[PDB]
Amino acid sequence: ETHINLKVSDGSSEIFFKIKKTTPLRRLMEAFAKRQGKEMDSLRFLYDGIRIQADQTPEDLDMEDNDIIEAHREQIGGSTVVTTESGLKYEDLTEGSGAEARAGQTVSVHYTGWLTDGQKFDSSKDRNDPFAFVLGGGMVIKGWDEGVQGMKVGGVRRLTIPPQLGYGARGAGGVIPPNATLVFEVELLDV
Ligand SMILES: COc1cc(CCCOC(=O)[C@@H]2CCCCN2S(=O)(=O)Cc2ccccc2)cc(OC)c1OC
Ligand SMILES: [Ca+2]
Repeated sequence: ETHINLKVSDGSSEIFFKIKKTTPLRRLMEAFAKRQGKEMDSLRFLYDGIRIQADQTPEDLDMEDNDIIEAHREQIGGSTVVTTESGLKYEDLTEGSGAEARAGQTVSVHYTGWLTDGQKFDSSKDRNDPFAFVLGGGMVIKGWDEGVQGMKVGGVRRLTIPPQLGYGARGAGGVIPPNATLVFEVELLDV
C-alpha cells in the first residue's frame, strides 16, 4: 500500500484526502486551507493531539488508512467562547480598537454565514457590499441583535446562534432548514 486516505475535520466540514505515504503533509494542509479560503498558517492541524508540521509525511507519523486530522483556527493569544443566558455563544477572533457598537445605533458589518455542517449560505463579501442595520431594532435575527453588541470597530466576532435566536422551526430562504444552529463571522466596519 503506497497511498492512504485521511479525513480532515474542522468540527464542521469533513474532507477526505488520498495521499502517497511519502508525500509531505503540506500538500494536504494547503489543499484543506485553499477550500476554506484561508492560508495554511492561519490553521493548526493535529494528529493524535500533536500538531502536524508541514514537512512531516504520513510515513513519518505512522498514519494509517482512515486516520483523522483535526483542523483548529490559529488563535495565538488563546480565545474564550462566551455563552450568555439566552444560549447565544460568541468568540472574539480579533478585538476591535475603535468605537463600541451599542443598542440603538446603526452599524455596518461584513459577514459570512454557515450551517453547522460547514455549508456557506451567505456572505456580504460575495456582493462586495457591507451590511448596515439598527442594532437591537428587530430587523435581523435575535442572535445578531444580541451578539453584535459590544463589538468594537475593527473587531471580528464568531457567533454560534441556536435556532430560537435564528430562524426557529421554519428556517429561511430555501436554504436554512428548520431548527438550524447558525455560525457567522462578523466584522464590524463602522458605528
Ligand atoms: C425569514 O425570517 C426572518 C427574516 C428576516 C430578514 C433578515 C434576515 O437576515 C438576518 O437576519 C441574518 C443576519 C444579518 C445578515 C443576513 N442574515 S442571513 O441569515 O444571512 C439572511 C439569509 C441569507 C440567505 C439565505 C437565508 C438567510 C428577519 C427576521 O427577523 C426579524 C426573520 O424572522 C426570524
Ligand atoms: Ca450595503
